[PDB]
Amino acid sequence: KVLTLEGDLVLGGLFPVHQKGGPAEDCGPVNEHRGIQRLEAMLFALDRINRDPHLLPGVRLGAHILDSCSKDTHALEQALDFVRASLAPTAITGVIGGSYSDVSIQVANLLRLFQIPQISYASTSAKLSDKSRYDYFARTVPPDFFQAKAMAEILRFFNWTYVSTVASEGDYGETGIEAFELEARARNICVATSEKVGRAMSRAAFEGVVRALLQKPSARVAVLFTRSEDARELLAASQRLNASFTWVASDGWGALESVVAGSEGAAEGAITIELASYPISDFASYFQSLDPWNNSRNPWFREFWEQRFRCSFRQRDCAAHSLRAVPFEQESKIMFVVNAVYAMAHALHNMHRALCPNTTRLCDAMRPVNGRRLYKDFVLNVKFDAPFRPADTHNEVRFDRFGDGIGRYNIFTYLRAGSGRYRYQKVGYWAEGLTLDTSLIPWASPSAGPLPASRCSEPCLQNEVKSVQPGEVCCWLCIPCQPYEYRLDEFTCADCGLGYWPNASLTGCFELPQEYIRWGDAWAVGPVTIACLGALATLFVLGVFVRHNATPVVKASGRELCYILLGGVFLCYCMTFIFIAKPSTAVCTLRRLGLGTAFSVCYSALLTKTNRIARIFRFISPASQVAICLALISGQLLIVVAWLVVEAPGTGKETAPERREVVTLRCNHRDASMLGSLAYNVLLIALCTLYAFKTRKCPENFNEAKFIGFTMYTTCIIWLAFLPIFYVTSSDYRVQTTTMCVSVSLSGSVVLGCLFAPKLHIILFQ
Amino acid sequence: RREIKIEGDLVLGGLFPINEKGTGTEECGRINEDRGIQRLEAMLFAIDEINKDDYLLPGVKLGVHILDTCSRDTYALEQSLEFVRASLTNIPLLIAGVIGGSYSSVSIQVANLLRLFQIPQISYASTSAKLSDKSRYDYFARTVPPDFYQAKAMAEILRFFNWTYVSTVASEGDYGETGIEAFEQEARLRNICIATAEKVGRSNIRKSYDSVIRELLQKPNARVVVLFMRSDDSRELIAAASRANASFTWVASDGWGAQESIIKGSEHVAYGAITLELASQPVRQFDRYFQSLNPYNNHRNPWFRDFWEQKFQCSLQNKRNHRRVCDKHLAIDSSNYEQESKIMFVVNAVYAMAHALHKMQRTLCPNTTKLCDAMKILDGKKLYKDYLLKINFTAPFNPNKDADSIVKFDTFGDGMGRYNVFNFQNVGGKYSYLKVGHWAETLSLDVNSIHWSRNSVPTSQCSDPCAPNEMKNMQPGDVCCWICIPCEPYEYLADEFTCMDCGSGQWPTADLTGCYDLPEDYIRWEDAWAIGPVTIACLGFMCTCMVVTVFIKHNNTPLVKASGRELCYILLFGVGLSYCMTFFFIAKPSPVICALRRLGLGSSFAICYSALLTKTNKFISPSSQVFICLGLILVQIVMVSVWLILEAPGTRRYTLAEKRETVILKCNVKDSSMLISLTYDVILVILCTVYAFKTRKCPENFNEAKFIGFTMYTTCIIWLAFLPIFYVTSSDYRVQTTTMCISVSLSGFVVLGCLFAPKVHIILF
Ligand SMILES: Cn1cc(-c2cc(C(N)=O)nc3cc(CN4CCO[C@H](C(F)(F)F)C4)ccc23)cn1
Ligand SMILES: CC(C)CCC[C@@H](C)[C@H]1CC[C@H]2[C@@H]3CC=C4C[C@@H](O)CC[C@]4(C)[C@H]3CC[C@]12C
Ligand SMILES: CC(C)CCC[C@@H](C)[C@H]1CC[C@H]2[C@@H]3CC=C4C[C@@H](O)CC[C@]4(C)[C@H]3CC[C@]12C
Ligand SMILES: CC(C)CCC[C@@H](C)[C@H]1CC[C@H]2[C@@H]3CC=C4C[C@@H](O)CC[C@]4(C)[C@H]3CC[C@]12C
Ligand SMILES: CC(C)CCC[C@@H](C)[C@H]1CC[C@H]2[C@@H]3CC=C4C[C@@H](O)CC[C@]4(C)[C@H]3CC[C@]12C
Ligand SMILES: CC(C)CCC[C@@H](C)[C@H]1CC[C@H]2[C@@H]3CC=C4C[C@@H](O)CC[C@]4(C)[C@H]3CC[C@]12C
Ligand SMILES: CC(C)CCC[C@@H](C)[C@H]1CC[C@H]2[C@@H]3CC=C4C[C@@H](O)CC[C@]4(C)[C@H]3CC[C@]12C
Ligand SMILES: CC(C)CCC[C@@H](C)[C@H]1CC[C@H]2[C@@H]3CC=C4C[C@@H](O)CC[C@]4(C)[C@H]3CC[C@]12C
Ligand SMILES: CC(C)CCC[C@@H](C)[C@H]1CC[C@H]2[C@@H]3CC=C4C[C@@H](O)CC[C@]4(C)[C@H]3CC[C@]12C
Ligand SMILES: CC(C)CCC[C@@H](C)[C@H]1CC[C@H]2[C@@H]3CC=C4C[C@@H](O)CC[C@]4(C)[C@H]3CC[C@]12C
Ligand SMILES: *[C@@H]1O[C@H](CO)[C@@H](O)[C@H](O)[C@H]1NC(C)=O
Ligand SMILES: *[C@@H]1O[C@H](CO)[C@@H](O)[C@H](O)[C@H]1NC(C)=O
Ligand SMILES: N[C@@H](CCC(=O)O)C(=O)O
Repeated sequence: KVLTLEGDLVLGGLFPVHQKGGPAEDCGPVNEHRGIQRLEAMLFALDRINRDPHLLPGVRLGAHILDSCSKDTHALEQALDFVRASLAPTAITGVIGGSYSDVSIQVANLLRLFQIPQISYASTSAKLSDKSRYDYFARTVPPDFFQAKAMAEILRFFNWTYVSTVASEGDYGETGIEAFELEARARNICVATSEKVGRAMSRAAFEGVVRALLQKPSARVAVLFTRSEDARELLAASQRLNASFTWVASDGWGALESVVAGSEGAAEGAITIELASYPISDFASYFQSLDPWNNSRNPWFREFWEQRFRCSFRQRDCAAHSLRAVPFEQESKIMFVVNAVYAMAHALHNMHRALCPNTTRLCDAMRPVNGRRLYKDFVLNVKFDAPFRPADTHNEVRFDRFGDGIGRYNIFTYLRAGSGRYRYQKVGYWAEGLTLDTSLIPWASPSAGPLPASRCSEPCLQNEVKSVQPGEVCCWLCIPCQPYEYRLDEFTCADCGLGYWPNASLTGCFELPQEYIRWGDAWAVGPVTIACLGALATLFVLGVFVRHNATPVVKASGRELCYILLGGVFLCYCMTFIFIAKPSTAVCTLRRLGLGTAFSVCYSALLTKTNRIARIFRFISPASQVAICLALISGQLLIVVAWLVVEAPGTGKETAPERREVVTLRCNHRDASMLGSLAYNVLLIALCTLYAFKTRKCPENFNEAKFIGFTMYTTCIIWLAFLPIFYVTSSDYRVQTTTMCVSVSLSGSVVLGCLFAPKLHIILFQ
Repeated sequence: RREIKIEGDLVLGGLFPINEKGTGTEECGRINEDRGIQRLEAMLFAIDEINKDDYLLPGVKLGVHILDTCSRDTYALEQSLEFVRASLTNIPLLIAGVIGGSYSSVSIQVANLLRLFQIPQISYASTSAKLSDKSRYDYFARTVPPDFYQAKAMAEILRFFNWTYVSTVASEGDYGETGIEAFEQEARLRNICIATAEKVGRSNIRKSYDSVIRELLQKPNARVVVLFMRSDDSRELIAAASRANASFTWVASDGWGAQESIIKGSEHVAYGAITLELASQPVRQFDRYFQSLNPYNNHRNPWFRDFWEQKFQCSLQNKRNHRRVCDKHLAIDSSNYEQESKIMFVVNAVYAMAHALHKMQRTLCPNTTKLCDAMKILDGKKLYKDYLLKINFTAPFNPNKDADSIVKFDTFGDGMGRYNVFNFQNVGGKYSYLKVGHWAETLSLDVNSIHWSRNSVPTSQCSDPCAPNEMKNMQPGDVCCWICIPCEPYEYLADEFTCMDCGSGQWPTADLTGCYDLPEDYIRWEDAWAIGPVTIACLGFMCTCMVVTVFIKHNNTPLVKASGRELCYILLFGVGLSYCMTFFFIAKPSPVICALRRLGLGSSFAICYSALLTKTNKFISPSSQVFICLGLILVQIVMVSVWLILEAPGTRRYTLAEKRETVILKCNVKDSSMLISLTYDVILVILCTVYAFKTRKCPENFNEAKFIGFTMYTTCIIWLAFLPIFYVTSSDYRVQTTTMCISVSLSGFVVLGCLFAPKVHIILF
């Protein structure tokens, strides 16, 4: 039985009119839903196309529909006629065959060598999408793995990340979950479990897989991509265990009462994906008005009439039976067949328009039909409104670059409040864009939660996030970083200068130091005022002595020695007042100079004055006493410059501890460096002690002779009190400076009382 | 439509390129005399020896269904539909197995067609790497290895002759495309590249082949070329090259090989070409069978009449339209007969199919040695899976028992790679192919090839090897060819592509990876020339010794009390630092001494002039005044520059040449600023001369005052003469600077002598 219609262009066709049948017969029982319902749809669409003024106005199309009873071998033998005729009916320009995963594969493999374009209407296999093996194959139905994009978009819209994926044994579940994971990666979505619900297993295996899915509470959403029976069994197993989930269904479980019946409690907010199909207002009317007598075009219509009504033509009893009275249920894959045949017609019209301009009929250049150009350039680039539309938004009939037609999916949600069960409600659609309506979804309404499945938790702040992921990168588990350090990157928290606080609030890792100079008034106002008062008093005393330095200088110690004493005490007071300064190398070196030099000169002048008395008890040499004192000071200055060049003076970055407020008060000078000179001042103190032990007293300077011992004792006491203080206050900075200033002021006051006070008393007496 | 159909229990198919475009315009007008007819006769000889064989298929006759292909994949697909005509269910004949085509594209197409119908296929000459894929070519097999081993052999021979930069051209068919990519991979593995790559197709030689030849001639630097292109295109390419007078050394694949039909009348362009052909042992039985063939007894081959007409120009039974009538006394003798290399491959394929069929018959009919009803329907899938891919038998006609005798099938239904190396040569005036190598997984080329110019043709002359000491890579036009221009003028060039400068004060090493900083010229300057000022320093030491002598009279109660005791010692202090000043300048320019250098020069010069001015002008005020100006000058310079510039010597003064590093960088800047200080220092010195030049003339020291004026007069002239030499100081950092400071030392020594001259005069008198 071969269906042939007269026409200028003949279109091929392969439909499963008969079933697989037994081993004895190649073709068994006649299929009245998938082989004759689609065949009549193709015939009706061809007739309407031939009666369309805007679609091939002059050229009338024909048909060469064949039968493949769900057998790959039989389909191959039938399709061999298509390639044999081209090399005797009209050459088959296009084939609208292909209704099975393997039949379409065989037809495409056979027809690719002879370059015959083919658009399938019911083949959802993903293996045909590989164009490296199937060059001239197309299809109107979207492939099964195209729902992965819709699933990922839905999960991203609901902010679901820690999802669970369930696959199948066949090419349906596998080839979907493969590249469903890939689409999940592009959406920042991780897969928690990859259990495979495949072949037939006992209820124990179903309980095991549902237990493995439920073993972690972080994954409250599962993505089922299995067949209807597998989904039904999984729902039954979940209901038996009484688990709660938000299963994201697929085309296997879409708007089906045989998959959710008996498991209403388990599934209450499951997202269901179903392919969108619209009824045809004219195909049903055409199908009712059909009889086996007038409709002699279909050779298999007699068998359909005999089997459907359980009658036969030998008794002449089938006349009473009618098809209009019997209710008609349009198959889902009828609009797809209509779209496929209309796409072939549109491609032929484009060929005629862009190849035979001057001829409205079949031009001569169209006689040697070539499938390569006709397929590649035109079939994959057709864009026309879907025929017989219900005036919806499904007017997009296009083919991708991989020969896969676009598809629109209806996102159903299983409601249960309206009627208890069987309330599949459409809450959106997927047509090149997600259009979910959260108002109809119960848990999306503002009276519940999104029932989320978040990978661990992300409550961490921007400055206190480490993103340390033990096993799940999507978890973004954070560990609190050091409070004294900022972060280098959001994904990886790195300590940026943990010693001092950086600009964490500014997102930068640059440190922010605080210049806490030793200027605090609490520990400075007193000592600074005391030092200033002492310096002013010393300057006034020196000026008063200098003004009347005529009679007393010659009688008392030499004027040069008195000037040396005045300069020494003035330098000591100046150093005490200037000890506080910014942490700079210049301030450090000036302090290192003065602190030693002033003391050294002030005691060297006293020693030289005692040396004059010692000489009385080489030569006295009044003019050389100043030179000797200057040499004594210069020796200490040489020691100071040596310990200043060998020490490499500098300014410390900060005197603050490892973790505390930033402060910079330390200097490059060390305790050993200080003691290096302190040995020389200890030698000077010993010399002064020996001079005091030389107790011979001049009648004019009787008080001064004993005052030398008092000065030596005061200096010894100050040193013996400062050394334990220096050891204790080594870490302290403000206390050490105050103690040093107090000691310097005390030494200056002692020297002033030793030297100027008798002079002031003598001046007042005179 | 012409075919050879023989009835029998089992029928073996056949696809040969009998018809091919030779000298004409038709796509397959001419007849192949070496590729199609020879292989067809080899298959017929194998079949009719198997039919009479007793140890192989006893009692079963093997038929043939040999067809034509016209060297086209579409024609092969159209004509191969008769192999599946009997499987539907000019009488259909059931084909047990099909012998594969001679071309990679044809074999691929027939394999794709026969995979659906489950018909085993064994090829004899389809060497393609695109095949052997068990995902799209399930029902396919071949006795020949793929193009991978051929590409490896080509890379090996190219590396053997040091051929690096070559020109490449291939075909657009399924054979050229994959083989050329394999060649690119195997060439980039061995660090050799190609000039350009061209793809040709089955078309007229006016445009495509002419453009290819012109482009190849456009780059004379590359002489050796490779040919991953089919024989039918190879003949036309050779003809075009001969028309254009080509001068390249072709490296051919198995497509051309040792075929003499490609080159006929154009042997001067293919001279010296190195062609690759599969190793094969000639069959003496096939040679005798072909030599015994006659036009009359060979009624089985429809194409034999055309083959005889093309081989010998005469009419077998036609009229006198041809240029001669056949003499009826000539045959295919050894003088003009050359057995094709790929004949034992066809024989092995036919015998392997026969062995598989015989073993399947034995295992399916153990009781009787005859075809049974169970074997009436043939399962090609099972046959190919087990009884064809797992066959092991000795070669049908081989007097040896070596490795090549055993015929096996790999996991992919492949063969072993032993491509022979053939070189076109002219010996005795007769052009012929001579074997010069054998690729038994190791290249064994012998030095016997006769090249085009009687010498080893060189290549890669555009990019010759160069020493990396100064050369750099530059690729203006092509990535491969580079010019080794001399770069890096005393700079590091670790990167071969680009050369960049080390920078100031850096000298590259021999490795050109790390620039080394040369030692400073100023440092360690005490050996040859800086010892000059050391003698001045020794003279300064003598001046210091003189400074020791001058105060001896002043220490021992000098009689002349008119001169101030404090003033006399004050001026001696100034001259003392001047002698000690030159030591710092000639010492190591350490950061500590740079600050001390300016202090030493500034303070000593100021106090020396200040003391003289105070002496010229009771005695308390001159002492205080001298210290006042000396203290003010010392204090002012402290807070002006040294406390602000923060002098720190470093590498500098390298702009003139990279082989020079001055140890002072910030200190050198202070030296430039010292010129302003020097003018300021001499400003007060010059002012002092005018202020007290024969103005006071105190009678107590009139001679001393007049002498003191002379000291001021000679100092300004000496100081002024120092200015011109300070400008050229920067030219010689370690030479001029040392001599520049000698002027101050010389002035100090002169000042001491004249100032103390009246004092020493009294001592002498
Ligand atoms: C009678 N009397 C002498 C002085 C005196 C004098 C001098 C001096 N070289 O002219 N330098 C002093 C340094 C210091 C600091 N110390 C603290 C840190 O550690 C070190 C040590 F020695 F304390 F361990 C140093 C303290 C007192 C110094 C003051 N009063
Ligand atoms: C270490 C330092 C600070 C010590 C003091 C250095 C300076 C200020 C000293 C050293 C020698 C001193 C001079 C020595 C002698 C005299 C003579 C007298 O009739 C007046 C003061 C006068 C002119 C002194 C002034 C101050 C002086 C110049
Ligand atoms: C070296 C560093 C500290 C810079 C200071 C250099 C000058 C100013 C110093 C260094 C050594 C010093 C001398 C050391 C010893 C004596 C001997 C004495 O009977 C008179 C003073 C005299 C002659 C000093 C004068 C000043 C002096 C020359
Ligand atoms: C001694 C009197 C008469 C003259 C004055 C001499 C003075 C200027 C000399 C004597 C010893 C010298 C020091 C000897 C060694 C060093 C260490 C070196 O790394 C830096 C310079 C330095 C620190 C010298 C500075 C100048 C110096 C202090
Ligand atoms: C400050 C120290 C360390 C270095 C510099 C030392 C200088 C200032 C010293 C060294 C020798 C000193 C001189 C030594 C002797 C006399 C004679 C006296 O009747 C007046 C002061 C006078 C003229 C001194 C002036 C100051 C002097 C020049
Ligand atoms: C060479 C440089 C550093 C210094 C130049 C000036 C020198 C030579 C001067 C300056 C100060 C002078 C000293 C001042 C005072 C005295 C004390 C007297 O009882 C003996 C001489 C003596 C010890 C002098 C020796 C010479 C002296 C050291
Ligand atoms: C008593 C008289 C002769 C003393 C004269 C001062 C002498 C001892 C001083 C004056 C200048 C000094 C030099 C100044 C600078 C340097 C560079 C340093 O890297 C090593 C020490 C060295 C080389 C010093 C050695 C001592 C020195 C020569
Ligand atoms: C007696 C008097 C005149 C001596 C004065 C000596 C002065 C000018 C010398 C002695 C040691 C010197 C310091 C030694 C080392 C350094 C570190 C260097 O990175 C900057 C300069 C600096 C900080 C020098 C500045 C000048 C300095 C302080
Ligand atoms: C030659 C090199 C080492 C530089 C030496 C610089 C020395 C000699 C300079 C630098 C600063 C000077 C001092 C600056 C100020 C005064 C105060 C004045 O009332 C007496 C002289 C006196 C005390 C100077 C003595 C000489 C001095 C110490
Ligand atoms: C006579 C005795 C007692 C005191 C002499 C004080 C002299 C030596 C002091 C006074 C001012 C000081 C200078 C002040 C500031 C700086 C800048 C700093 O970056 C290096 C040290 C340097 C250049 C100091 C060197 C020593 C200095 C010249
Ligand atoms: C998902 O999260 C985004 C914020 O990242 C929010 O704007 C959106 O409303 C969320 N979707 C829901 C709650 O369905
Ligand atoms: C190739 O070059 C090498 C040196 O790099 C040389 O030893 C060898 O003989 C050359 N091969 C030839 C000239 O065939
Ligand atoms: N092996 C080459 C040609 C073999 C031949 O026919 O000589 C191919 O696959 O096209």
